[PDB]
Amino acid sequence: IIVGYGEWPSYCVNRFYTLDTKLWEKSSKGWYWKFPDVLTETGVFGQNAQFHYLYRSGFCIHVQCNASKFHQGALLVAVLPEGADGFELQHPYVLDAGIPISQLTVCPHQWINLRTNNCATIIVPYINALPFDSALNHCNFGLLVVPISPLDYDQGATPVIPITITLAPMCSEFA
Amino acid sequence: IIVGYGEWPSYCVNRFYTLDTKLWEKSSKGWYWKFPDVLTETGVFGQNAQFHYLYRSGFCIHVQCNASKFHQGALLVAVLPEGADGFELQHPYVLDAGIPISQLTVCPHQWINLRTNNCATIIVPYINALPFDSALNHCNFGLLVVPISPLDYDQGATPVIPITITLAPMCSEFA
Amino acid sequence: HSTAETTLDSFFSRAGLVGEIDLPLKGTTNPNGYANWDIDITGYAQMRRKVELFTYMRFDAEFTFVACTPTGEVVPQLLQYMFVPPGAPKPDSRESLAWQTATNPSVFVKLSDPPAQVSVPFMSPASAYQWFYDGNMMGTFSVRTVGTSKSKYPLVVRIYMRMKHVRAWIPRPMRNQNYLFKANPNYAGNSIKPTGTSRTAITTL
Amino acid sequence: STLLGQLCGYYTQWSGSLEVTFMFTGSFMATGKMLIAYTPPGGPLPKDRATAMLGTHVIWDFGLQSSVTLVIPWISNTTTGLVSIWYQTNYVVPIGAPNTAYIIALAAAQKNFTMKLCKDASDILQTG
Repeated sequence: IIVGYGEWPSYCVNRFYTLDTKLWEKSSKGWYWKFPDVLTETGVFGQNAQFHYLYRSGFCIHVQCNASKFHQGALLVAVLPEGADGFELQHPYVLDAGIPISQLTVCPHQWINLRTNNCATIIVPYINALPFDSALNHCNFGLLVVPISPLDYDQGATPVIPITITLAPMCSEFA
Repeated sequence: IIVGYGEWPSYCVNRFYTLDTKLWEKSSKGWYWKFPDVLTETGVFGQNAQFHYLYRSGFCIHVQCNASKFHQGALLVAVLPEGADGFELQHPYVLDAGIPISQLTVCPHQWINLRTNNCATIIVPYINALPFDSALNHCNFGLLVVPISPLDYDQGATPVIPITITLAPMCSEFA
Repeated sequence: HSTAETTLDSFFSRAGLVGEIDLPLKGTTNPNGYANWDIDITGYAQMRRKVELFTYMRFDAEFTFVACTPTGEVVPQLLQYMFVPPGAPKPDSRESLAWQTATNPSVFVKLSDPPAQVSVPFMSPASAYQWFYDGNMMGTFSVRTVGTSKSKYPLVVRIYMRMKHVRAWIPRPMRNQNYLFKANPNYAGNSIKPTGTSRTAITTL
Repeated sequence: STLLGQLCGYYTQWSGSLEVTFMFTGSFMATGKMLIAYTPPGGPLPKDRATAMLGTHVIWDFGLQSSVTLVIPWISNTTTGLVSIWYQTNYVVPIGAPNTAYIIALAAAQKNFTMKLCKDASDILQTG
C-alpha cells in the first residue's frame, strides 16, 4: 500500500465505487481520469458535489487486472496533482503535456507486472493551496495508467485483459 | 400542549415545515389534510418516503391564526385516526363520513377561540396495527379544522383571516 | 357487581343470530345438499354500529348450530358442518374432494342431539382487526347432509355467535346516518337527517 | 449608503460576517407574518415561497415582535448571497387603522471582519 507523500487523509458515501472495466489490448496507449470529475454524477457523492459550495476530501484507489500465466506485460499507475469512462492518451511519450513519461516515478506511483502481482493501491490526501474549493470548477489530480511494456500472448488465448478501478472516498467535508 | 392519548413519540428532517396559509371567510365550511400524504413531495422527507419500503414516525402540529380585537369566531382542531393544500368539507355536519361533528371531542382536540387564544398544539404518536407500513399506500390519520361559530366583523375591517399550519416530524424511521 | 356491566366484556357478551341457511327439498335456493357461509359478525342487525365505536378490536368467537324442519319437527338426519380456514379452497359440488381433506375440521352430529358448539381463535395476520382502512377474513362454514343421495327432509340451519376475550382501542363517534353498503361509509347526501328530534322554539319546553 | 460600504471603498480585500436588522413601523393594531430567506453564493433566486422555505429562513410575526435580526455568514473576496422577503400571510388590520406600513433596514458587521491592502480610490467627491 502506497500512502501518498507520507500523509493520510484527515479532517480540516463511505462505500466502494467500482467504476467500469477497461480493455487492454496489444495496441493500447494509456488512459486517464480526472478527480473529482469522475464521480460527480453517480450516487450520493454526485448529489453533494453539485448541491454544496465548498468541498474537501481524500481518496483510496485500487487498480486490479486478471490474466493467466501465459500473458506478459507491465503497467505504470501514477497520481499527478494538477466522465466516468476516461480518456485515451494520444502522445503517451510526452504525457500529452510536454513532460517525459520516464520521470513520472517522482509522483506517488506503483507498478503492475503481470509476472509478479495483479493489484495496486494508492492513498491520496487532500491537496490544495486553499482549504476549500469547488468540486465542479477545479479538478485536484489525475490518475494515469500507461502500459510501459506491451501486452503479449500466443494466438488462441484471450486477446483482451480486463482492468477495473475501484475507489472509496475518505474524510469528506461539504459546506 | 395536548399529548395525544397520554403517550409521546418513541423509537420502535428534524426541522419545521410551514405548509401554506388558508383563508378563513364568513362562508367557510372546514378543511382537512391527510398525513403523511401532505409531506411526501416536499424536502428530504419527501425523498425518504418514496425511496424506502417501511415507515414509522410521530408528529407535532401547530395551528395558528392572527386577527384583531374586533373579530370573533371559534375553530375546532381535531385529529382522527383512519396534497399540501388540503381539501374542503362538503357536509361538515356529518364530517363527510356519516358521523356527527358534535362528538368529535372524543379525539385529541383543542379549541381556538379568537376572544381568548390564537394557537393550538397537538402531539401525535405513531398508531398502527402493524409496527411498520408504507407511507405511499396507507394514510395514518387526518387533521380537521372546522369553524363551529362563524367569523364576523364590521364592514371596513379585514374580511379574511389567515390560518397557518406548521409541523415537525419526530422520531422517524425508514427501512 | 358495582359497574361490571359497562365493561367491554359485558357490552359484547351474548349469542346472537348471525346467518341462517336453508336446504330445501325442491326449488332453486340450494339445489344440491350443501351451502357455504362466510363468517361476518354484522349479520346481527344491531352489531355494526356497536363495533364501529372503536377502531381496532381483538376477540375470539364461539359458534352454535341448531337445526330443524320448517315446521319445527326433529327428524333422524346426519350432517357434517366443516370449517374452511382462510387461504384454503372451498367445495364446488357434493363430490368435491374438499369435504374429506383432513386439514378442514368437521363436526359430525345427528339432528336429534343437543346443538353442536365449537370455538374459533384470532386468525388475522396483523395484531388486531380494523374496521376502517384508509388506503378481516375469519373463514367459512360449509354445511352438508351426509349421504350419497338426496335427503328426505327439508332443513333449516341457524348459526349463533358469542364473542369473548374482547379488547378495543381508539374510540370514534357513533353512526349518525343510515347505511347503504358493507365495509363502506357511504351515505345518502341528498337526504341528511339531524341526530335527534326538534322543537318549535328555544324558549318552549 | 452604509458606513461599512464607504470605509471598504478605501481598501481592496475584505472578509467576515454581517448582520441585518429589520424594524416594523406600523401601528399597534396590525398583525401578519413574513419570510426572510438567505441563499448561499452560487444558487439562484427561489421561484416561490415554498422553495425558499426549504432553506435558511426565519418567520417574523408583527403582532409579537417589532424587530428581527439575520446573521449572514461569511462573505469574502472584494458571486454573492441573496436576501429576499416574502409574504407568509396577508396584512391584517382593524377598522380605523391605516392599510400601509413601512420597514427600515439596518446593517453592520461582526467582530471577525477584516480589511487589507489600502487604496485611496478616486472618489466622485471632488474639491472646489
